[PDB]
Amino acid sequence: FNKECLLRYKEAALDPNLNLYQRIAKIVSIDDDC
Amino acid sequence: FNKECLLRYKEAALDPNLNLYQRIAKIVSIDDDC
Amino acid sequence: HEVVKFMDVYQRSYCHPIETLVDIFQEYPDEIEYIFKPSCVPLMRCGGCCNDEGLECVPTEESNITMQIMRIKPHQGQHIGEMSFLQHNKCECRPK
Amino acid sequence: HEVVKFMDVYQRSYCHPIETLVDIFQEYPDEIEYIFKPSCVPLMRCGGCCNDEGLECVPTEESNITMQIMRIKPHQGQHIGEMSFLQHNKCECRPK
Repeated sequence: FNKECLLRYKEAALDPNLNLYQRIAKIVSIDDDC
Repeated sequence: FNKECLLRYKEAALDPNLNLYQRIAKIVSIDDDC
Repeated sequence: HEVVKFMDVYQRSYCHPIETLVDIFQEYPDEIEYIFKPSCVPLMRCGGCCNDEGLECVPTEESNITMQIMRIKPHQGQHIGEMSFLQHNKCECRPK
Repeated sequence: HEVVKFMDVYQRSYCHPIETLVDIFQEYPDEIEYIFKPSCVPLMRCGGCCNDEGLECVPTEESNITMQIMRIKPHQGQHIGEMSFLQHNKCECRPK
């Protein structure tokens, strides 16, 4: 855990197919769990 | 007096030949005396 | 040469509607169980000086603008909703 | 239709250098026996949100700008002089 959280955030930045809304939204999800 | 001060301010606005600097500057003078 | 001339400076700083960044919670203070994204919004609001201590810059004409803000309810999900804000269309310098 | 879309709003409100109107006496606090005209100036300064309470918007690159301000000495005359101010060229969101 935590290690997992960083990875989750990192992937969010890393993904080229999320547009701004998709990206902002996924961050919010990572926040809920983390 | 005072009556004079209003007139002085009024003329400042009224004059079409003062440009912004000339106009702002004259106001400062009216302030010194008034 | 590369200095802003008085007349240019004086005009640009004088009281007028300027794009100001306003915080949403500060405008919607009743919405306590909501985080917003973006947490602030760009609004046209009065700003600038009147160049006199007897005068203050105030709005004379206001209109509305609506924006799609993300409304986040911590640990309970999120949705995009419309929210409406006041914008200042015209500013005057008037006595304090 | 006439509502600002999330992606548009979110980008425009996000931390960046924005034309801010800064008071001169607040930047030159030592100059006590001087009124200035204009009393404030338009400067590029950081503004906007980071959309997280762990982050704050800060300047990473600053430069100077010089403007001709009227320097008024009450009841003793006036002259236009150059005065120099700090401008923010670049802003980052970084941890508080």
